[PDB]
Amino acid sequence: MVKIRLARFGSKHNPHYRIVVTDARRKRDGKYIEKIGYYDPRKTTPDWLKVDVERARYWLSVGAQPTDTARRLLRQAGVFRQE
Amino acid sequence: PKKVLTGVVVSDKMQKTVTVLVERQFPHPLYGKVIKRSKKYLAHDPEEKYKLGDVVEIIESRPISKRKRFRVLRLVESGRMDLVEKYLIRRQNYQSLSKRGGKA
Amino acid sequence: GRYIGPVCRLCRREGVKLYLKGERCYSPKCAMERRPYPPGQHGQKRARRPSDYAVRLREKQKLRRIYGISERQFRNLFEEASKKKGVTGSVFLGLLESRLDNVVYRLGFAVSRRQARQLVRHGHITVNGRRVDLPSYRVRPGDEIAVAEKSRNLELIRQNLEAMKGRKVGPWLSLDVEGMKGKFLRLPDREDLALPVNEQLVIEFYSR
Amino acid sequence: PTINQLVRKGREKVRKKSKVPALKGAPFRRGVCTVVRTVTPKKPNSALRKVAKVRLTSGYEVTAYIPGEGHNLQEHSVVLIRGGRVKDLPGVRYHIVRGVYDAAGVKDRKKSRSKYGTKKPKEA
Amino acid sequence: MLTDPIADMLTRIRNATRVYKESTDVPASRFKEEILRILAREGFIKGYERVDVDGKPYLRVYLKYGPRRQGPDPRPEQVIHHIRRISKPGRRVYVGVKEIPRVRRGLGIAILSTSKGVLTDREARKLGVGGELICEVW
Amino acid sequence: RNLSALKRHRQSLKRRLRNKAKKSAIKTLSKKAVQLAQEGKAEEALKIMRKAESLIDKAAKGSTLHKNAAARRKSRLMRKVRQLLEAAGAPLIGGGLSA
RNA sequence: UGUGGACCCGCCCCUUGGGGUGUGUCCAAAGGGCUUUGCCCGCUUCCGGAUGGGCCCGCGUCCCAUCAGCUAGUUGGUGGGGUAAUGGCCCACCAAGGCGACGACGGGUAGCCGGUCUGAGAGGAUGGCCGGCCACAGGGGCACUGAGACACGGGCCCCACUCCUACGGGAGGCAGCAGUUAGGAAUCUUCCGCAAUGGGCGCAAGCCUGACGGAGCGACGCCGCUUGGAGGAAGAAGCCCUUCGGGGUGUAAACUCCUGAACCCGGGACGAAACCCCCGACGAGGGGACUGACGGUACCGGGGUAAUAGCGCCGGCCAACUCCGUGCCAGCAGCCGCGGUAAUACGGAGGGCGCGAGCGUUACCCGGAUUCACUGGGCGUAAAGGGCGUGUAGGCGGCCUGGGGCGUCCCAUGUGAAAG
Ligand SMILES: [Mg+2]
Ligand SMILES: [Mg+2]
Ligand SMILES: [Mg+2]
Ligand SMILES: [Mg+2]
Ligand SMILES: [Mg+2]
Ligand SMILES: [Mg+2]
Ligand SMILES: [Mg+2]
Ligand SMILES: [Mg+2]
Ligand SMILES: [Mg+2]
Ligand SMILES: [Mg+2]
Ligand SMILES: [Mg+2]
Ligand SMILES: [Mg+2]
Ligand SMILES: [Mg+2]
Ligand SMILES: [Mg+2]
Ligand SMILES: [Mg+2]
Ligand SMILES: [Mg+2]
Ligand SMILES: [Mg+2]
Ligand SMILES: [Mg+2]
Ligand SMILES: [Mg+2]
Ligand SMILES: [Mg+2]
Ligand SMILES: [Mg+2]
Ligand SMILES: [Mg+2]
Ligand SMILES: [Mg+2]
Ligand SMILES: [Mg+2]
Ligand SMILES: [Mg+2]
Ligand SMILES: [Mg+2]
Ligand SMILES: [Mg+2]
Ligand SMILES: [Mg+2]
Ligand SMILES: [Mg+2]
Ligand SMILES: [Mg+2]
Ligand SMILES: [Mg+2]
Ligand SMILES: [Mg+2]
Ligand SMILES: [Mg+2]
Ligand SMILES: [Mg+2]
Ligand SMILES: [Mg+2]
Ligand SMILES: [Mg+2]
Ligand SMILES: [Mg+2]
Ligand SMILES: [Mg+2]
Ligand SMILES: [Mg+2]
Ligand SMILES: [Mg+2]
Ligand SMILES: [Mg+2]
Ligand SMILES: [Mg+2]
Ligand SMILES: [Mg+2]
Ligand SMILES: [Mg+2]
Ligand SMILES: [Mg+2]
Ligand SMILES: [Mg+2]
Ligand SMILES: [Mg+2]
Ligand SMILES: [Mg+2]
Ligand SMILES: [Mg+2]
Ligand SMILES: [Mg+2]
Ligand SMILES: [Mg+2]
Ligand SMILES: [Mg+2]
Ligand SMILES: [Mg+2]
Ligand SMILES: [Zn+2]
Repeated sequence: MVKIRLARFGSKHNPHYRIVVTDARRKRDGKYIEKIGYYDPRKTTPDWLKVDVERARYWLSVGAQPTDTARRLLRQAGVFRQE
Repeated sequence: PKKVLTGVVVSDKMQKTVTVLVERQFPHPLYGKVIKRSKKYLAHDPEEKYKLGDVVEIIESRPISKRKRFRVLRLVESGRMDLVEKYLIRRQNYQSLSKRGGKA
Repeated sequence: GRYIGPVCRLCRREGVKLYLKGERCYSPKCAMERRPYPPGQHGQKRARRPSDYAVRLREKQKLRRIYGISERQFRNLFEEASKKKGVTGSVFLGLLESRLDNVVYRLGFAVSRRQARQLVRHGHITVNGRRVDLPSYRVRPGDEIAVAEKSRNLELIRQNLEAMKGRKVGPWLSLDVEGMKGKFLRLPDREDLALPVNEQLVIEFYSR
Repeated sequence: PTINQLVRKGREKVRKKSKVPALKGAPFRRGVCTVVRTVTPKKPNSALRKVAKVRLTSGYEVTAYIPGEGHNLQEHSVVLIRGGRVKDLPGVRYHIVRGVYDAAGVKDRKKSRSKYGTKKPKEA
Repeated sequence: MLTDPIADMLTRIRNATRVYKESTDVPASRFKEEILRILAREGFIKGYERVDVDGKPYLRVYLKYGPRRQGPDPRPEQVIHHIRRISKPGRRVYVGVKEIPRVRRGLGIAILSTSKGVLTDREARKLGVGGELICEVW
Repeated sequence: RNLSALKRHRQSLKRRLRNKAKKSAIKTLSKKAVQLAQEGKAEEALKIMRKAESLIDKAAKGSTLHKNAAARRKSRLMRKVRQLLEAAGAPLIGGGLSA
């Protein structure tokens, strides 16, 4: 099915992913459906994880299935927080 | 939108099918001059309602056969065989450039 | 490849007094003294009217020879000045003058440029706190270029900064002989620099 | 030409003829000798310019030139071709690379050593 | 029959001025008049008036020059140093508003024919329209 | 060598055979009906048409025919039978036919 | 069992096979696990979403006209077959057509694109790496199974080849990683890991993953850095030139002092927190647990030695000159041209210019080349007006008014992925 996962965009030893909705079958760094965020593991900048809970929610609602890591990053940004 | 084209009926020697010659003007990509250019589309005429010299609109249709992907939408103006004429003559001199003896 | 060879030999073939030696070059013995003619068996013979070309080839060699930089780098900097908005000369010179090794020489932590370049390579220099051992490091407006803390006690740094007491500094720079700090106030304007070169000819040489 | 004419025939992109069919126009081509005769210069000159007949791997049998003070090429000497005519020997368009294969490099050569394939002299 | 009446008029004028005529005549047509109305307003000519010669409608164009110069060849400078035809039959030219050329760094003009009528490269730019680039004058 | 993807082949053949059989039936009974009707056999004609209709919809139950392939089948049948009984038929069993 | 859906037919709304309705006929299913008497994982039919895809259409897409006519499933019907689906896709029968100088047919060459390189631009050239699409998986054909394949590590047949052959008969397909061999001027390690990202399967634990994340090799490219710094003679020795007084290499060195690449010692990563588990509802939310290939690597701190230089050129174009040797020789040579005795041109030397871990050569692309000229060229004598005419297609059209508004112009909007 469609998915919300990471796409490796950094450089060697400088990983910077790109939280994105893609089809389960495409490449990793292949052609995605829509970008919905980004993530810097090495947290080198105060801004190392943006998400856009709105869009993230749009896709979850229509079928997108998130990777384990992606779900983690989405939660950190409170995609599923209902309180 | 299903593309709509306008041309002249240059032939109806077919059963429920008319040859529509459509023209097109435009600037030359490098030389600027506005040049002409044409193409014939095989239109669908179930009730063989249209004849030579009819100017008809053609509409992008769902396949009727090979060559046939268009149906005759309606009539624009009728009876102008003056156009058919050209198409015919352009064909006239055609069969006069080879090894037939120069007899044209 | 930073040359690493006879330098007063370049002032001679340049006809102009290049101070790429720091001390000595400021005292009657600059080699330019008693030999204002190029180095070589034919040095003294009468020169032939240089070709429009030479005049520019030399002029660029002069400017570049000053900041002791490779042609590779020199060009890439010039090209960067070609893309930026503004008088390519004013930007080119401003950009050459932003080099950390150059700034160091300016703030007088070093008598020459090649001495400064080493004071950079050996961590004796600091930019806004952290050290920087890259001569090519670009100092933007507002940076504090200091002397490495664990280095302030070096005999070469003592007499060098001591001789800076009382000495004025470029207007675009700020010096504090006490703490051995410095301040890159702003990119120098053409006016501020008094170089023995007409960059105009340079912009022309790379325009072939 | 009128615009109509240009529109009609357009201009013609004339092509370029390769002055070195070292096939695949590759940088160099390997070959074995066949003759090592000498040749005589064109109009303005005279001397004994050295030439070798090479039967190339590219399936081409062509005349190469042997640059340098003196050589050591014989009948079945495999050599490397590099292209570069000799303005005094018509028909001699390729040069032979000294220092490669059976082509020894010019001995006792201090100057343009890079060409003529000669190692750095061990000046003690 | 003239193949290009507009290129003709532009020339009758180009020609007339090199021999410093007082005025030249060109057969009349609205379009041609509209063009003159510009040379007139832009100050390239003293003006034009409609006349008749042997019964046919023409456009007397009164030309303009400079002051008699000093030295050999005291012939006056030209007001119209240049007047060249562009869009022509056999090679029409049309420009978009963002493409109307700027003649002689501004010192000259360009006459387009738009659906908002005949205009100069400024007039048209201002009205925000482009069209057929008739000619270029300076 | 060795690759237990052979199991897939091994299986496809049992499938290939199961499918082949359900169709043979359909075709065989489909004609049967297009025949009795052809001859105007009002009752027995429709009758069979009904069983055919069934094995058809049934084939589609799993992956033999499936899709609107079964649907075509049925259509061509109920169609042909109704038009062949157009020779004094008068549908009796009124199988898959609307008044 | 029939929520429903499929099909025939009828009627209604739509309007090419869309939606609704009525009669008739036809069509459902699978169980499993426990925190076992209800939760979970499944199952069935139907409607919808989402993602992926098929098919069709306008326009664009190299060279030769020393290729000018091509075609019979050919073109179009009717009916049928087939498919998820239109369609000569296939078939039977009928009609006689279709296509071409706005270049058919034939021949040559070629995967297309985002882009790349180059150009003031217009344009020329190109499509490697990365992304998109397509095609192929020793050569040809074919279908089976499946939501999907005509299926690179699935199947069948023919062919070529290679290993087994108790000669009847079999077994194979690196254009997956790595590697071998051959061809070539030339292109890498039979690497470490599944830690991370991603994928398959599983409730899960977890398994698989030469996708991938890393290391290795090669100045192949780009960027950074080093081979030292400051002081040191009106100036060593050596080599060089010498109008023999001198002049050059040169502050260069020697030498004094100073910093201190390499290298030694100590510490030592980020990339990893989820999945899981407990509280809470197997939710939101909170709590804890395990998990680094790279790697003891980066980076930090301490100690600490003066510690690689090369290649091209020096006649004009083009930056840099002298001596010696050689003598149309040997040789140089991008073009123009140098050598038959005092060669700035060969070879060497001292000197010098250029660039520097590189420098030079060969090949190839754009430029300069307005030297195919659209921007931006020409034809009296430089290359170039057709031996002349008639006129076919085509290109081009005088003055005024009206309609239309195809060209043209304007506005808004959609599109124009990411990378670049
Ligand atoms: Mg060459
Ligand atoms: Mg094997
Ligand atoms: Mg049977
Ligand atoms: Mg029911
Ligand atoms: Mg109905
Ligand atoms: Mg309808
Ligand atoms: Mg019903
Ligand atoms: Mg149970
Ligand atoms: Mg025919
Ligand atoms: Mg059908
Ligand atoms: Mg049919
Ligand atoms: Mg037939
Ligand atoms: Mg062809
Ligand atoms: Mg190919
Ligand atoms: Mg150009
Ligand atoms: Mg560019
Ligand atoms: Mg371009
Ligand atoms: Mg392109
Ligand atoms: Mg690609
Ligand atoms: Mg495909
Ligand atoms: Mg193979
Ligand atoms: Mg199937
Ligand atoms: Mg394989
Ligand atoms: Mg080999
Ligand atoms: Mg993994
Ligand atoms: Mg995983
Ligand atoms: Mg020194
Ligand atoms: Mg020490
Ligand atoms: Mg795990
Ligand atoms: Mg619980
Ligand atoms: Mg939780
Ligand atoms: Mg220390
Ligand atoms: Mg040393
Ligand atoms: Mg010179
Ligand atoms: Mg000799
Ligand atoms: Mg040489
Ligand atoms: Mg002589
Ligand atoms: Mg030379
Ligand atoms: Mg010499
Ligand atoms: Mg240029
Ligand atoms: Mg050109
Ligand atoms: Mg010319
Ligand atoms: Mg002549
Ligand atoms: Mg001539
Ligand atoms: Mg004539
Ligand atoms: Mg002639
Ligand atoms: Mg003739
Ligand atoms: Mg006309
Ligand atoms: Mg007209
Ligand atoms: Mg009108
Ligand atoms: Mg319009
Ligand atoms: Mg947009
Ligand atoms: Mg983009
Ligand atoms: Zn000096």
